[PDB]
Amino acid sequence: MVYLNSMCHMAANSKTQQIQGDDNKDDKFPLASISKVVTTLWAVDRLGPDYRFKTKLHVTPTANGSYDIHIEGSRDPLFGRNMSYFLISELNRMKITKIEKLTFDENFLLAWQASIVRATLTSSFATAISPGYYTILKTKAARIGVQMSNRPKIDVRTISFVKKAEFQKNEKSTTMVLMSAPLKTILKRMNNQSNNYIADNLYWNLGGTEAFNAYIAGKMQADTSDIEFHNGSGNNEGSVAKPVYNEATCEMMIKVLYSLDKSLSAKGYDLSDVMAVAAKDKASTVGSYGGVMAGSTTAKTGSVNKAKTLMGSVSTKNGEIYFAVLMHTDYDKSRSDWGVASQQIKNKVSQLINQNGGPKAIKYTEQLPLPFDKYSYLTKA
Amino acid sequence: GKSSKALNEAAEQGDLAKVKNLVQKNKIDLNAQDETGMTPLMNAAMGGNLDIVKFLLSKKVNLELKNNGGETALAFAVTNDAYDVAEELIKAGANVDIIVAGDEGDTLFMRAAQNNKKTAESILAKNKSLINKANTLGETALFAVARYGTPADIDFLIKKGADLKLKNKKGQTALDVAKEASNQDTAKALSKKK
Ligand SMILES: *C(=O)C(NC(=O)Cc1ccccc1)[C@@H]1N[C@@H](C(=O)O)C(C)(C)S1
Repeated sequence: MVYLNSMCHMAANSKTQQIQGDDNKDDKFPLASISKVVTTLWAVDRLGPDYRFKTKLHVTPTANGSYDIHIEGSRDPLFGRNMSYFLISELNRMKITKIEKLTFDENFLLAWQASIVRATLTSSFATAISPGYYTILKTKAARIGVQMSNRPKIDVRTISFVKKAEFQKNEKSTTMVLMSAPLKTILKRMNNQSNNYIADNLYWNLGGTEAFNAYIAGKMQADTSDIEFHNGSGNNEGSVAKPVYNEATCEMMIKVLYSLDKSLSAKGYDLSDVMAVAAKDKASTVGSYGGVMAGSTTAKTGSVNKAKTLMGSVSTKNGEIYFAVLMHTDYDKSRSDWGVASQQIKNKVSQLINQNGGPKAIKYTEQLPLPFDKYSYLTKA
Repeated sequence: GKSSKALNEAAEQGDLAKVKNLVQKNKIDLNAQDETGMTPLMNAAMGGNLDIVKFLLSKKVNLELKNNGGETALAFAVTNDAYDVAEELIKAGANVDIIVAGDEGDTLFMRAAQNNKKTAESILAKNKSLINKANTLGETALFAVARYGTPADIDFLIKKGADLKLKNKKGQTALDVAKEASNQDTAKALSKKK
């Protein structure tokens, strides 16, 4: 069954900072993947929107004109196929195609623990590259002015795990850095649409639940009656019998948006630099949002068994307004509930816009959020 | 045959290989519906998983089965914003003259029209009359857009043949509902259209 748990809003430029909405705006409800926006705030506060993950390669020539390479990982939470293909392209451009020994430490997170990363490296990294995925990437890379090799290839004899604590660079080794795109791009990719991986790895990298509870307490004077998190993504930790969802109040979601916007603003950024724009970000869950929301609304969606959710900002003739809509669903019993709830949320948000003099388009051009950019080229440290 | 919980979960989550493992083994009737009336195809559609949809279509599954909310795979695709999948299903011959879940009985056309113009056009190319097919409350897409849309959405609908004079079951015009919903811009536009 579909019904509203709580909706709330607040004008961004509100002097009084009074959060308007229903009498349930102070009750905890399941958030689903709007949790990713809270994770965004934390990452933005702890690292900065321009932060970059600096993966290091320790590169030593070997007897036969080959190289040994050790990857000192940065826990970059967006190091998958795409970033791997870029790495391979970069090794080629540096004329590294013969690798005797490839080793990696525990901070080298690779999702296409040591046992599994070794397997993905052997299975995927060192194997043949997909022309399908590669050319698509290369052509995307070109759109943001990043150069990649044609038919890059790598040959790796041996792959193995070597703990950070137990690694010593040879004195004949050269240290190279492969920087991620800035965090804001990573967060944009995450918030457009993602499985749990990026969000959950950010949340863990920042210290997990203990550190989160400490952060939100300091930041917002929030206790567990306001917000209770178990992961970064909002996905169920328990079972369909015993579900465990991140929950928080609708007011807390408004405070999160307020604080996120303030921290981004201090570096010249807007919510649209880390969250999806209705009808403009086509690779996002809001790519087909129509009506008064199209071009005016920056937002994150969520869906889980018991909830359909949306939060973000609307740009109206009366100004920027933060909003959060938390709907109840019973997707277990009626899979149709998500679609029913999704349109009711849309209509509520459209009504909020109507009541504030109608929409006003934001300044935004659709971004292409790859895990690397033009500063990600392998470079000597 | 029997439905598989594992196949249905795989299809929703977007795990192509697991879907292929369970299907090709052929222990599973692909048209069998589970406890809430779901098929593998409805699961794939709902999750926006185009490759799984294509795989299932190559097995010639029935497109028109309905879950307990009365929804076909195409209604799942439209209502969950999987408009890539929706276009695939429409090209594969999925019936467009269907109702999506909820009390209003909105038509598929009306839901697409509020969100994805391309798909709304693809629906009308199959059945041009849907432009004016009313839901349970006697409301067309014009009404929904009058409430929650833009003058450009209204122009879109008029270009596809929207009747301006229709009245819902309460005796309201689309202009009436625009005003009731405080949508200044659509009320303005609707007052002026001839
Ligand atoms: C966050 O809400 C999401 N939810 C899930 O991953 C739960 C789930 C469980 C089974 C099958 C699909 C999803 C991700 N964000 C959703 C959203 O933005 O609405 C999503 C459905 C795109 S997945």
